[PDB]
Amino acid sequence: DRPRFSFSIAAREGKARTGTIEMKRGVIRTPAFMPVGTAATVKALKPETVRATGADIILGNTYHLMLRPGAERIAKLGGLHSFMGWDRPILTDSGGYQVMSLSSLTKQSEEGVTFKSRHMLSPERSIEIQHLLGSDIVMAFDECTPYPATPSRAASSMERSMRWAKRSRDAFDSRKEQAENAALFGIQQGSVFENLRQQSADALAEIGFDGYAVGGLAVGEGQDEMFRVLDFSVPMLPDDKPHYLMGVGKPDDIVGAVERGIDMFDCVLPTRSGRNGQAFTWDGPINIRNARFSEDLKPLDSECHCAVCQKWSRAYIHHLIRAGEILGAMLMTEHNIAFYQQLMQKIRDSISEGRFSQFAQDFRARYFA
Amino acid sequence: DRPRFSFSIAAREGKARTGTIEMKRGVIRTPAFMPVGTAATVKALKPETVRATGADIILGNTYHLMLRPGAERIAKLGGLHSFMGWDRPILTDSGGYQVMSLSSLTKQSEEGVTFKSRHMLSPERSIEIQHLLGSDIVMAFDECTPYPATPSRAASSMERSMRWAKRSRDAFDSRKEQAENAALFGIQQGSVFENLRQQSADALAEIGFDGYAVGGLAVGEGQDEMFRVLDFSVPMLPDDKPHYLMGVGKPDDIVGAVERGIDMFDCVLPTRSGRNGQAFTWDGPINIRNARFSEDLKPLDSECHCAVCQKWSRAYIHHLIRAGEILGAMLMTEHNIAFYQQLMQKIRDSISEGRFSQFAQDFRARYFA
Ligand SMILES: CNc1nc2c(CC[C@H]3O[C@@H](OC)[C@H](OC)[C@@H]3O)c3nc(N)[nH]c(=O)c3cc2[nH]1
Ligand SMILES: CNc1nc2c(CC[C@H]3O[C@@H](OC)[C@H](OC)[C@@H]3O)c3nc(N)[nH]c(=O)c3cc2[nH]1
Ligand SMILES: [Cl-]
Ligand SMILES: [Cl-]
Ligand SMILES: [Zn+2]
Ligand SMILES: [Zn+2]
Repeated sequence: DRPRFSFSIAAREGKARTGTIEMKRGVIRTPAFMPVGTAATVKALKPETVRATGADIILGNTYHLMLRPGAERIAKLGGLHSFMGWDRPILTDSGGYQVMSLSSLTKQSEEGVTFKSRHMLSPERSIEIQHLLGSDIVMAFDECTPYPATPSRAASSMERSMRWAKRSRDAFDSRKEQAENAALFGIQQGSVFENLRQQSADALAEIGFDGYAVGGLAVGEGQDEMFRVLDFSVPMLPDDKPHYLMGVGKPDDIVGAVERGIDMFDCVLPTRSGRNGQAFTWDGPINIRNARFSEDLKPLDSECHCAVCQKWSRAYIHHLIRAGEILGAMLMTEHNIAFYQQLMQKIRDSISEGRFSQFAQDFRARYFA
Repeated sequence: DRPRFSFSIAAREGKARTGTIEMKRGVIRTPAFMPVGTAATVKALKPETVRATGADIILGNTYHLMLRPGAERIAKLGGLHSFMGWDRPILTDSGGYQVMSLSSLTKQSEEGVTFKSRHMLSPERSIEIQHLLGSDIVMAFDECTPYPATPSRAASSMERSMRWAKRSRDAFDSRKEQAENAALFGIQQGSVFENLRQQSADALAEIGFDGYAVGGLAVGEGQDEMFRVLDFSVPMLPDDKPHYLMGVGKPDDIVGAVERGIDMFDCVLPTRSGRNGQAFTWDGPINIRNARFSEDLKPLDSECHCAVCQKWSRAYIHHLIRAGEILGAMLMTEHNIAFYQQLMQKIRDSISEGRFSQFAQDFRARYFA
């Protein structure tokens, strides 16, 4: 039977790695893209469809599920896996992003954050909620530092997050069933500052985690800056554990982040922008609502192996999205998630074969032609 | 290979019949429920899912498709079947209901109806649009008489519909490809008046059609009145051709209509009310949004064989619908359409076995308990 947690690296090329995370509920192939299913659903897809696209793991969110339908309620109903019908690993974010994104609803202190009906999150309560959900990969309760941030404020925020990381570790470890069956990831903060990123990495490594997320990016800094920060930040993390870049991203963001040592990704882009009419293709994104697609009999993408591209035309999907039809959202979402998984597969295969740098070059040349 | 059209009756019980319609694109088991797919989609379902529920045929609509995406456009793209990915029979309504339901947009004359951007429908143009869509069962262009109607106005409307029925027949017959590959149904009108229903039936039988719809019902008259009209109206139609009750209906409406000799049904109830939170069960409809379902682990219906009832709880679907999640619409719709198909299967089997009257009694006793 599978272990609680084992990360193995099978092949490398430069800073890029490919391998597997084995967990009780399944194997996760890395680099991995994790579809976002915040409210106990990957929007517009049955779990079987999410799996058919190639996803090994999906995300839920402590903050949203705490509010609706409720963490205790989900536990009473048998846990998130049973509730939504996904039996493979689930990673749950801790609420630390919402501490920032919904800060106007908040009162913050060293103890935690109260959101206003009032709901409280703290390292202890966040870890408890993730336990009640039956999360496989539990995220430490952090604060995603706003961008831009002054060095003083970035330091204060990071320091608090590191104290919260230790509290998260201790809360997780004290709950035997959780400690024995789930994994815990720490989240590096420090904004765009190398010295703070180093202090954060050192603090997290001293505490010790099963994996390490790069937090505080994909918050408006832009790709050049994000890549600059990754250049120095990822090498600070333990090499032998997974590296998870939270919130990233566009296909080219993912490719460049893998080149910089990232193993795991989540983003709402394929799902949300799919519902909005944006389809990803190897020749770049298209907006299916555009009149130029009204009589286009080609599939969304000419090479894509997904069920949508096997069966339906751009013209039909154009009609559905223009008409506000639910099937339009379903088809766009399935295609985009499948596209993302095919990207990850090509990345994994190219690293395995020692031709990832060539893949990255070819990918960019065509995607941005 | 299958004929253009052949209706065979395999078994009877009282006025009820069960059998098959064979057409080039497939066999339709009768009594049949036909899911409504007005805008080239059965809302929230892939065609494969519609088929998996047991549907043999679906409906499209001349009026809606003429407006968006356009009839000529669909023809250019290869026809409605290819466009939406449903390769089995499709019945298209003619626009005659919209003549009534959207009458404020209209200017009516003996030639046809113009809807106001202006779009025209006439017997000739309606039949042409249905050809462009590649419809298998083409409906005559009629007017659904408003309810209530005075005897004078009901007569005038019916008489015009009968003149339009002859024009529909001639338009269909003059188009060789359509005449050789599709079927044409006439629509009986006459409101709630026996003498007018008789005149209409006689006129339609004289013209001759492949099947006969009972039009002008399910327009607010209520079940007692609808059944009273069916009692005398259905026997007026040719016995050896299918009888199609347009727009019906709730499960008990369907059962009573089959008892009165109806072979085919369409209704938006399972799809539309499903999206609104109403689930059909053998113990009557439930509204899944009700707080009583928030922690109910049972499936929507205790006996239902559908994929939704095999996998997900009332509690989960309650959460999805409350949250406005697309998957909620998908799951409710699949279940309701599957329920309707299971109802039709039970009806067909019970007639075949000579126990339909007992089935109707048992069904009602439990559904209305
Ligand atoms: C978009 N860029 C981005 N996402 C980020 C997320 C996930 C948000 C999470 O919130 C929900 O979406 C709103 C999703 O929850 C499943 C998502 O994974 C982060 N989470 C934490 N805990 N800390 C961070 O520093 C952080 C930074 C991010 N940057
Ligand atoms: C609900 N009761 C009801 N429906 C009816 C329909 C279908 C409406 C059609 O319009 C679209 O839905 C709005 C659907 O189109 C596929 C539906 O089948 C009718 N169609 C014609 N041609 N003539 C009638 O006398 C008539 C009467 C009806 N009573
Ligand atoms: Cl999303
Ligand atoms: Cl509908
Ligand atoms: Zn595709
Ligand atoms: Zn069901």
